[PDB]
Amino acid sequence: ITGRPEWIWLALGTALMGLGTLYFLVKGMGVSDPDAKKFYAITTLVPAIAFTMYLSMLLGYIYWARYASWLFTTPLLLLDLALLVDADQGTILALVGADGIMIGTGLVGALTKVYSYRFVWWAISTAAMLYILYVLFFGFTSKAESMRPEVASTFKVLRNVTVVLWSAYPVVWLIGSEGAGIVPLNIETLLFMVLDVSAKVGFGLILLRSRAIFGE
Ligand SMILES: *C/C=C(C)/C=C/C=C(C)/C=C/C1=C(C)CCCC1(C)C
Ligand SMILES: [Br-]
Ligand SMILES: [Br-]
Ligand SMILES: [K+]
Repeated sequence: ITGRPEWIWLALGTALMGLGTLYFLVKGMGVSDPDAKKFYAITTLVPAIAFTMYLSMLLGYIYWARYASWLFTTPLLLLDLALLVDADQGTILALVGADGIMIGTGLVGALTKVYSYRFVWWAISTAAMLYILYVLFFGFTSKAESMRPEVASTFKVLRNVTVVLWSAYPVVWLIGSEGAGIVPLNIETLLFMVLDVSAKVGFGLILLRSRAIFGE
């Protein structure tokens, strides 16, 4: 069983999410700034949730826990960004709403019994994602630019990383088993794991290493 590629990617994901969680916990100890503490809580929770979900897929070894993890973590990552640019509550609610639709229709597309329809759900989900990225890239950038240089600079990096990583999910899904079935399952699992770790641990490393989280 341990020789199967599928199991290996799940095991590596579990290890990387767990290590990232522990490292963020270590980095956060000592920090007393009220503002920085909020970022540490959110950013530490994200890989912790993914670790539990990745561990679950290992114990179950199934990918239902995948969408469950995305359902919880994507809105948290959005909160992280919203907090950095001090976004309005109305805009935050719209983002979370679109995010729920994105993950939700994504699951419906994975569960659909008939072909052709797989892409209908993928299209609706991708539209939801495009709205989110449009808000992050054009909307949030304006607010960040009117903020402290450290904040404007860090937001732009996180934004660029988020846009690229999130955009890769619909591509992988389409070429994977839920879509056209071009790429084998083990490769698709590898791709999603790499994206998950990069979007959570990588994203968190960039954010938490920055002075932009402090109130100052
Ligand atoms: C930690 C995990 C993250 C940041 C996951 C992000 C996932 C997405 C942006 C997923 C998007 C999808 C679509 C746009 C359409 C097809 C189905 C999904 C759910 C794979
Ligand atoms: Br995840
Ligand atoms: Br806003
Ligand atoms: K401090």
